[PDB]
Amino acid sequence: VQLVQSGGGLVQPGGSLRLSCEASRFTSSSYWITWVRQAPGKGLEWVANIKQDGSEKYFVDSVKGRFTISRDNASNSLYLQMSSLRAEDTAVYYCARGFLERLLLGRQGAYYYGMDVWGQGTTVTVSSASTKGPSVFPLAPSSGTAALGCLVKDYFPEPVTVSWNSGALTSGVHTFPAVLQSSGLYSLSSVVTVPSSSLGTQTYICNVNHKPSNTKVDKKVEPK
Amino acid sequence: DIVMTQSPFSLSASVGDRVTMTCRASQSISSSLNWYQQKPGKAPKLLIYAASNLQSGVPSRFSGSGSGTDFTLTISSLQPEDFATYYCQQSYTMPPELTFGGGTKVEIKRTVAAPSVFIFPPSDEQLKSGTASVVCLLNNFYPREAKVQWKVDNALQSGNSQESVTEQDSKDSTYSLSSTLTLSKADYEKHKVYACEVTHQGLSSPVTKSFNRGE
Amino acid sequence: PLILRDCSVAGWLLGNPMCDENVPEWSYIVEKANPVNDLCYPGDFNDYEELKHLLSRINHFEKIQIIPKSSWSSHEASLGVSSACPYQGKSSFFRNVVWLIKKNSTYPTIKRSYNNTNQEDLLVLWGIHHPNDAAEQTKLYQNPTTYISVGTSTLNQRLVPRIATRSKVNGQSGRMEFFWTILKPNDAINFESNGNFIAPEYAYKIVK
Ligand SMILES: *[C@@H]1O[C@H](CO)[C@@H](O[C@@H]2O[C@H](CO)[C@@H](O)[C@H](O)[C@H]2NC(C)=O)[C@H](O)[C@H]1NC(C)=O
Ligand SMILES: *[C@@H]1O[C@H](CO)[C@@H](O)[C@H](O)[C@H]1NC(C)=O
Repeated sequence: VQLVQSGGGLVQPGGSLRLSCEASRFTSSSYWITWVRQAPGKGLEWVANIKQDGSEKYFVDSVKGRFTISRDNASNSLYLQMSSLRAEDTAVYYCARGFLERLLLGRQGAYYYGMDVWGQGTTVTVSSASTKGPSVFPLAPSSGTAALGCLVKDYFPEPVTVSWNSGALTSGVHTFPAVLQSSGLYSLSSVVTVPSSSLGTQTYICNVNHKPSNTKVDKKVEPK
Repeated sequence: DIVMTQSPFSLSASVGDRVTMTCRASQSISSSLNWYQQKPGKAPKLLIYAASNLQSGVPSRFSGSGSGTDFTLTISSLQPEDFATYYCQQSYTMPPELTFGGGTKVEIKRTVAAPSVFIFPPSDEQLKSGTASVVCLLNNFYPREAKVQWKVDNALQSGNSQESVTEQDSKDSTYSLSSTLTLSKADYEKHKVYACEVTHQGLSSPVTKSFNRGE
Repeated sequence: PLILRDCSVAGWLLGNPMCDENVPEWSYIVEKANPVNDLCYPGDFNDYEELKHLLSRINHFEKIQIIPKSSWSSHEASLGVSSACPYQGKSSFFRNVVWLIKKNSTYPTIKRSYNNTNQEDLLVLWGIHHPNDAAEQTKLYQNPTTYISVGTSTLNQRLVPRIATRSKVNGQSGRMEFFWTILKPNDAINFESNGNFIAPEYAYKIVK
């Protein structure tokens, strides 16, 4: 059983945004889904608890009135309607499923709830800036072990994802944290170390992806 | 309102040592306290349920204990893959709300490792765009303290570079650093020698990697 | 006052294997803060607080035997143990109740009963098992859909087991919910179930 998030991206201050936590299997039911967000660098903070059918819902104080849950009864979709968004809402939003139960573990009973299945997380950026896709330049090796990489320059907002050889190459890969430039755009590097002998026998291609701008780029990196 | 507090803020420990961290609640939560692990760039993973119950797929070195307002998570033998931030979470107030703690960062203490320095000239594809990016790579070093110095034609550079350091690796507990020197195409074609000088504890003398613009 | 040696009131009543288990005629109950001899199998005790207030002022307590474990000719009454409930490195279970399993891949409906033939009130306990999935239900009780019907002259309830993917407590992800009624003299409790039934073996003759 897996969970997948959907609906994140860029939004203007005061705008709206829909978030969905789609389960990947049939439900035994009487579970809850919990939204947990995490601002850049900060820790985990609770956002909302929603019964999987939608009968009960509870929100944290910061989002009361602004956040709601809507349903599109034409489909089987439960939405987290974020509205009147502001800068304090820029974070990565995780959804997780937990089983609520009453247990006796002491002198008296209490409610127990453990979030045991989590999603991959979706990024929400609240800014007035415009969406820009990235340029992808190669970091070619110049004539032990050799290093090559890809430079993903000038994009907004976060994030981009870089893989190598469509996930077939993970050993020795280092995708660095993006840095914000004076232009208000992001740029990160992804490098990988490789034996010198492999430069002639193997071809290395990096796969960058920028979901906000619908940008997929495969850059072949050949030795100079 | 229940307030969760965690101690310490961060700790550094060698591989094999025992790590101990504590979690506190502003009021008794019985045993409804869970521990989560969040490795860098990933989602939290439930380790301990109801204060002291291991979950499937979790190493036995993770141990939980506590009751009321005092709770402890313990790692009997720290491993490199355990580098993460650990959060305690309270469910005593479910459904209306649950709250997390501030989290404890667990760092790994290992041997000094000297970096491998690489330098990359700007691509021709980028020079046709107007700018030039010179990237310097410091690969797999420990500890994090490292100084990168750009020298364009032996002249010190300042104000035109940006660094970025990866999180501690899950296998060798090292860091890696990327430094990007950004210039305009007009400024880039003026000079010839572009050098990256690296100083680190594991290096006897500073290491300098360089390239000629016409080489 | 009674001094429970590192056991909860529920763990002592149901007969926790690790709990030692005394002299009656006490004036108050005294339990540990976080007793280690909890409900060895994960779950809850229904109306647990009301039972504690009812046992604070007692005059006599004696563990009688309402149903012998040998009185189960149609079911399996000895294979019911779990790792979460250990005794000398071996899997055990509450001594005062019986976890019934299927015998020869069959599980007929139970309709046993018992009248209180004693001049004092009789406290009896029982429980229901909440399995992990449909496969575990057939492995233990065969019957997919099951129920439990407990009925006294002043009690009538129908319990249905639930199934969910739960976290592990004390090792197992299953749960058990325990109940209790008072059985006044010359009254009978009637049990009807076809699975997931934690039948009683011993009861308690109480007097306040
Ligand atoms: C989608 O349909 C459901 C009904 O299936 C709506 O839910 C409420 O559901 C209860 C079920 O106990 C009904 O008694 C109510 O009459 C329903 N309310 C309404 C207004 O229909 C649910 O509200 C619908 N979704 C939206 C967005 O209205
Ligand atoms: C218990 O109930 C009646 C009450 O008078 C008693 O006489 C009888 O022996 C018992 N009957 C059953 C069915 O247990």
